[PDB]
Amino acid sequence: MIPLQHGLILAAILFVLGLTGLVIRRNLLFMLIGLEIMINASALAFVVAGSYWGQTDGQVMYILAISLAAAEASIGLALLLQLHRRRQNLNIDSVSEMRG
Amino acid sequence: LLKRDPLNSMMNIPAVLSRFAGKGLLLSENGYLRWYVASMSIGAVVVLALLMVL
Amino acid sequence: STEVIAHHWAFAIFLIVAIGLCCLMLVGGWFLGGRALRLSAKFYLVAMFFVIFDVEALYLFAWSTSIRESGWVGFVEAAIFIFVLLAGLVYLVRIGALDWTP
Amino acid sequence: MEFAFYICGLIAILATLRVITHTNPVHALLYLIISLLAISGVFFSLGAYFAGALEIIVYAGAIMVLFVFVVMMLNLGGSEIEQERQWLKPQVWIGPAILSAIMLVVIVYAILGVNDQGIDGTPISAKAVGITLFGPYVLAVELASMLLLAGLVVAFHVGREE
Amino acid sequence: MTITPQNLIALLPLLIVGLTVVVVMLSIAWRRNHFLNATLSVIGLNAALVSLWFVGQAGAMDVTPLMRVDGFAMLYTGLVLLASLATCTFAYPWLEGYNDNKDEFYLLVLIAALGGILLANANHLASLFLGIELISLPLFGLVGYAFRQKRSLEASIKYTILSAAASSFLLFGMALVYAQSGDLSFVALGKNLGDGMLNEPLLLAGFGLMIVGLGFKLSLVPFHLWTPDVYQGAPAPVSTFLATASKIAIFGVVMRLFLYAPVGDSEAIRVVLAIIAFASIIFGNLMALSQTNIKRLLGYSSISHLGYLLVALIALQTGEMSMEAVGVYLAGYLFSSLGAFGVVSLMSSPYRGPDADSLFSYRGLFWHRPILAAVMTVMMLSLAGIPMTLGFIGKFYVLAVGVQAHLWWLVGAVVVGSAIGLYYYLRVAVSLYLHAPPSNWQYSAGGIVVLISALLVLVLGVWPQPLISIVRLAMPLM
Ligand SMILES: CCCCCCCCCCCCCCCCCC(=O)OC[C@H](COP(=O)(O)OCCN)OC(=O)CCCCCCCCCCCCCCCCC
Ligand SMILES: CCCCCCCCCCCCCCCCCCCC
Repeated sequence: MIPLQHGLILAAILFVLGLTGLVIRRNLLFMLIGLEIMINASALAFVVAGSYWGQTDGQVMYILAISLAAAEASIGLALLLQLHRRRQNLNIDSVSEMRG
Repeated sequence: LLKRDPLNSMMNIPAVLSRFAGKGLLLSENGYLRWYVASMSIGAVVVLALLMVL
Repeated sequence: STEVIAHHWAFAIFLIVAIGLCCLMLVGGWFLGGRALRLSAKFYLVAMFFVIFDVEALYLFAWSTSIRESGWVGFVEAAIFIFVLLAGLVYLVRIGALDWTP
Repeated sequence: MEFAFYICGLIAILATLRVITHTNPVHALLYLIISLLAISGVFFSLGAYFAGALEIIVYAGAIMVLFVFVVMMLNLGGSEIEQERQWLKPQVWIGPAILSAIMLVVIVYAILGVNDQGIDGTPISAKAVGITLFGPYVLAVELASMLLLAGLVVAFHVGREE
Repeated sequence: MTITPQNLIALLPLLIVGLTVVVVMLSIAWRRNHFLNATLSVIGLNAALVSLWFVGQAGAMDVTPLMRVDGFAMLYTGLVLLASLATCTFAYPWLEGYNDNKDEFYLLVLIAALGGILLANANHLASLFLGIELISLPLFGLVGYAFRQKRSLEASIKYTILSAAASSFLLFGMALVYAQSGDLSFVALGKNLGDGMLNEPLLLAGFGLMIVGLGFKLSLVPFHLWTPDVYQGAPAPVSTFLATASKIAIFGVVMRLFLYAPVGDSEAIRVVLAIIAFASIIFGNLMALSQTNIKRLLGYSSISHLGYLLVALIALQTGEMSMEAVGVYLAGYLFSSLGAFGVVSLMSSPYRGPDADSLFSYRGLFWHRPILAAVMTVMMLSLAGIPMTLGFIGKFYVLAVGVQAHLWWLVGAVVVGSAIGLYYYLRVAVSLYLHAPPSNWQYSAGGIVVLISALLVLVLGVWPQPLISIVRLAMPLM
């Protein structure tokens, strides 16, 4: 009753929005937020694809995807806390000491 | 006229082009994370556009 | 059918009536009546431990509803999973990550 | 059933667009939680009951709690975040939005050229996910436990105070 | 698919590395002993390496819908285990100067090795994704293990953000492929199509996004910009692991993906990979010209060498010796990078505090460290593809494979990039031999590792037949 292409288009829209939020924001926190949006959109795409074929592999890939999302969020927020501790700011333009 | 060995300079020309191209390519390594994300997205656009064209 | 759509209508009515009840409770409260330190890192640590062990708990949630269908093979696999989980928990306890008192 | 899908998808898109453009981190995280609830409703409209259950349990109930906790610990009372509004300048966001719109156009053009018989929405219960999770996909389960242990050790080592 | 005990025999190195992770973590929970935990980690990695023989006795088969074990899997499991053992050996003298905790390093190295083994045995998109993340997240920890150092924290943040973005791209591409195909197995990606309908747009777009994620992980142009920054900022044993084991395991699973998939011989995907390989070779050689820092130079070197490997990968569907060429080149590049990054690790060990530098200062090394200078100059000659070195044998294999499949643009790219590489590698070597103004057995073990790598490179450069014989012996399931 729901077209597969509609669910895939919804997932693509959310992935594109997450990527835009990851690019346009100097704050490290909003970059992590955009990463969470992107990985959740990819997991949503896996669920849509699994529900189309009637297979249980889509929700398995969702489970692995949100395990990755949880662990990456944990690591990224620990790094954010360390950056805020030792530099007292979260602007990512200032973290550019290696170049060339 | 020839005492500076012009053919040697004509064969040294590719080294000059290689140094200039390397200096031009090193401007992408500015050290900014947002530019690295942007370059990844640009390359994704380029790869997907090439796959759709071909 | 009719029983499942009746239960769907009942659940939808339940959700909207409860939400509307709390919303109009605040609306009546706001409408009636006259008018005249350094944050320690242990909180992040325990929140992250909650996140990780909640994902492992989700795996065990999936296993628990189909224990008979997976058999003793699934029991061995889940025992390995739970043993790795408990080894991580013992590690976190022993390195003082879960000790709050000095 | 399709009405639930379309309404929740619209809410998810709008909430995500409000997330990436807002300046206050708490309101951005609240909009993100709203989008996660909308995506869970999308999952429930597609028969993936376990996926929607974990979308509210884990993604909206554990990960966003961690983000909220970090935002609290940062003590953001206007600490070089609210004052700038640099991303709203068109010279900053027009380029990346154009790039992401081009990427969206290419992906949607790829998606629209696929064979589509529709999603029947037959409920795939958590019993089937548990059967296939501890059957064919069980090395994935054990190594996902190892992945979570890796994230645990990494985040503990980085995020200590001393 | 169920698991028989013979399938557990085929599961042996994964099981031994996982049990090593559990045992090392329980030993850390007992008491923080650096020497005991390092010994347990290297004992577990050696046990997996020698259990590869019992895996070879079992035979090639499939343990799951996910894992397939064969000679290909054994070869890349061995390469990953060798890189992990070398990383632990280099990490001990560097960690002796680290005033904070030291054993979480070995725990993360073990987990990353487990991810590499899973990528070696992978036959499924789920196993591919899980192996990539299982490699990437311990690398998030290890790249910023010295997070008090500014450059290490910078490299950790950059690698974490960019690798999460790449994993999102890879996951979304796999989701689109699964939407088109309906099966996540490698052999069923494009199987439902036929008779010229292979270039389906959703399948190609999903493979494109997967290519974006994988080419991030393989430091391929234009997903290459992180590599010098992360290689420079990371600790030197972490740079060793990230240059060797991650690239080797991910390129092995990419070889499996493009070998088994019916869409892997698509003309559009072949042309896109040709463009990526050409740009990778040329750009990674051109950007390493004016590099005065050895870490960034080796990062651009990694870009160029992965481009050469990609050239070998493009001719996989046309030729037949492409798998053999990739195996020989991967062994040569493994030993070359192990020696080079090991010399860098030994001269940067012990870790002299977070507030001090971590520079190598390669000028005039021979007059106080002659053996390390000899090893480093052999490694620089090997990375240049100069004969009497194993890197030349790899480059010869790549050129033979490219000539066999009429990939003339890639052949010219290899020639030009090899000349540019000759320039900067020779500059590094003569800087070693110019003029400039330890005391424990683990530093001696690191020196023995880089010396054995140098001897292997020289001997297998002048006599490459044993390596070719053991690489042709590793055939996957046709
Ligand atoms: C008959 C023509 C047709 C057939 C051609 C067949 C190809 C093989 C035979 C021709 C090869 C020509 C290559 C010429 C290279 C010259 C390199 C050189 O002179 O290097 C020395 C120079 C270092 O000295 P200096 O200038 O002081 O340094 C500046 C900062 N270090 O170094 C530098 O300044 C930088 C060096 C950069 C790297 C070396 C240059 C590589 C250029 C591409 C190599 C492949 C060329 C292919 C053919 C092109 C057309 C001839
Ligand atoms: C060809 C492959 C590599 C072979 C070995 C390379 C050299 C290894 C080290 C041997 C000893 C070198 C001694 C150099 C002395 C330089 C003296 C200069 C005086 C002006």
